[PDB]
Amino acid sequence: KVDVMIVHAVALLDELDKELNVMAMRVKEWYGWHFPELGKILPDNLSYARVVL
Amino acid sequence: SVRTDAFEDDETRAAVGIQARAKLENNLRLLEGKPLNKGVALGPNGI
Amino acid sequence: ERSEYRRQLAEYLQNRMKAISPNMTELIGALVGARLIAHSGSLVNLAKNPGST
Amino acid sequence: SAAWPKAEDPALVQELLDCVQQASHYRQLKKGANETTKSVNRGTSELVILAADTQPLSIVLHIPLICEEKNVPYVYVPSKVALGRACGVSRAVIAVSLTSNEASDLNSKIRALRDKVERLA
Amino acid sequence: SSLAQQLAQIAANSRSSFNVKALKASHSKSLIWEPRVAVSQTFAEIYSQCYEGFKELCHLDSRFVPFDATLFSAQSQEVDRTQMTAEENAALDKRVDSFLHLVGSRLRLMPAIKAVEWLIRRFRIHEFNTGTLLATFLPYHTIPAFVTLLSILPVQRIPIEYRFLDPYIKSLTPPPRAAIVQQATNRPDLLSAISRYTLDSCRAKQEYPGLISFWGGIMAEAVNGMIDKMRSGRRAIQLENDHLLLQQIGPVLSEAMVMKDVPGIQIASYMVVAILAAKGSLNDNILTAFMEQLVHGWTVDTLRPGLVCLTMLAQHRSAKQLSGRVAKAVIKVPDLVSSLRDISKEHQVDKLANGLVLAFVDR
Amino acid sequence: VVVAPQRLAEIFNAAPAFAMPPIEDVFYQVASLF
Repeated sequence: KVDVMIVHAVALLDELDKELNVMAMRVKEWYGWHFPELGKILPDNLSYARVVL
Repeated sequence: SVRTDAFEDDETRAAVGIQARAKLENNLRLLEGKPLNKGVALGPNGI
Repeated sequence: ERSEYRRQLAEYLQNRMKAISPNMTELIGALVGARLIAHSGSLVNLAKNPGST
Repeated sequence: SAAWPKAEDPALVQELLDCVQQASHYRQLKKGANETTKSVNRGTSELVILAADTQPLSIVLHIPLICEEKNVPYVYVPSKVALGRACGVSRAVIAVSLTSNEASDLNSKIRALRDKVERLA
Repeated sequence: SSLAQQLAQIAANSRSSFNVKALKASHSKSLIWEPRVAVSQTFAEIYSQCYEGFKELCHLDSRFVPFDATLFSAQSQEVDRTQMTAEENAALDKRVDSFLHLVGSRLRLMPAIKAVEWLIRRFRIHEFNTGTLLATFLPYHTIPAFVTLLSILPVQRIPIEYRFLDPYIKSLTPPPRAAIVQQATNRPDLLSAISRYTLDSCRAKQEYPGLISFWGGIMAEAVNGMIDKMRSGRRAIQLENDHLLLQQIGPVLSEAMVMKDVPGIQIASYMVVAILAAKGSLNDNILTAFMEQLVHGWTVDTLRPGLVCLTMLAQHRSAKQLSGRVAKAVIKVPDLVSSLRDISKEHQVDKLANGLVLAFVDR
Repeated sequence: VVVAPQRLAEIFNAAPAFAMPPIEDVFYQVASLF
């Protein structure tokens, strides 16, 4: 099996976690105006996005 | 192990990594679970 | 949706690294070994390097 | 198998291991597969012996590549224990590399020795 | 500093408290809580917390009803330890020791640690019974509760047996059984103290397989190290060392081999005897003593490893034929030759069978 | 029988007191070492 999709795959995992982190904090503020306490009593962005939904 | 994978069911293809896990984790617990330096005990009077 | 794409990308890279180097997966795991593969570039070019490297 | 430069037990192995021991006494000797690999990749290496008694031989199959790249002669002896006490290590040395300097009779012995290795390959 | 030494010995002898710094620093010790939370805590509160835990342990087992009647009674909130005559402190240490033998199996559970935390925070078992409390937490010497014990434990009321724990009290980390076993080799005071515990919990049928396996482990590696010490090669020294080794270990094995109702410690003593005949070159009369007692302390549940010990003992015995009672109970073994073939697949059985069949010629 | 003590220590290193194999099996490990 081939290794170029290993190196591109983990590069896409790095940019994936980066862009998901900035988009995650983006919904932290972007809902944080209407309801500020959710980021304080909820640190995690995954459960944050689920409870915003 | 990566040299074995790179120059040649999966528990015969993975025949180096399991031996290195057993030796390397056994080696871990013999490193960590070690006694401290031997110290004298003194009584109430310094005896 | 990007969190779900993180989950199935992680299962992709885990199963793929199990198919490419099972010795690595049964030492340190797909992510860390995949990042070693990504640093040196490839599997033979990781194998040409000594243990201190 | 993959040991196509197999050294012959009629005293070519013996001259290899003897020159291993003399280079060990002149400190011209990088022992073990990793330090051998460092000497070949850094290009200090003048000759390199491996051991075909390796239990998985894949763990020393990687250095004939970089020895073909650096154009240094490699040859296999059939016992890592004989290579190990040929070095003087008290463990099994699996692959050894031996360098040279500007002026030594050891460098002359390396020259004649890889002349014989060139008669193999 | 003669008066300083005599008053220092009075102060380390002093089992009570007389200033408020030591009421607060004495009431501060606890397994569960923190010091700042444990200082300002009355005894009805701790009795509520614990006796919730002892309700739980009284659901989980059944032999705790008399300790509901005495130790975890509603009246035992108001029993100061240091205003009690020595007959009362002796009887209370009897009930404390029997309760602690009883608890010592379930000790990884929070109801057990709640009940033990009432014994510590009122009866001060960490200040009056440290040999039995170190002897009961000492099998669980890897869990963190043993390190909370090593942080409430008074450093100079600890038996000289157990004083190897001093750098482990000093730096709060659990000790290894390398250290436990090493001081069990050098101090016979320690190795007897473990075996005085384990045999005391088995006369009242309160054993558990972590206690059995822990004790048999320490006797195993400890008697290995002792034999490696006691070897000298000088003939009278190794004779005298063999006698000293038999005088140290002797009575422990002499009850453990015969203790039929605890087949665990019966098998552990089989194990140490097998180590002892294997590595230690003991005399033929000693080995006939081990074989005859092994033969007497005999069970259906300990048939199969006891036969292996007969093969070891008979194999390292220098004389040729066996002696009497061994041949009689091996007659009473049901599947003799088949069991000895299954043993002979992994051991050597031929000197045992030779001593048997030669004794049958001599019957 | 010469047996280095570290192999019997290796019999008693893992699975500390609880979760150890039962001592019929541990005794088979010990007597099989001897």
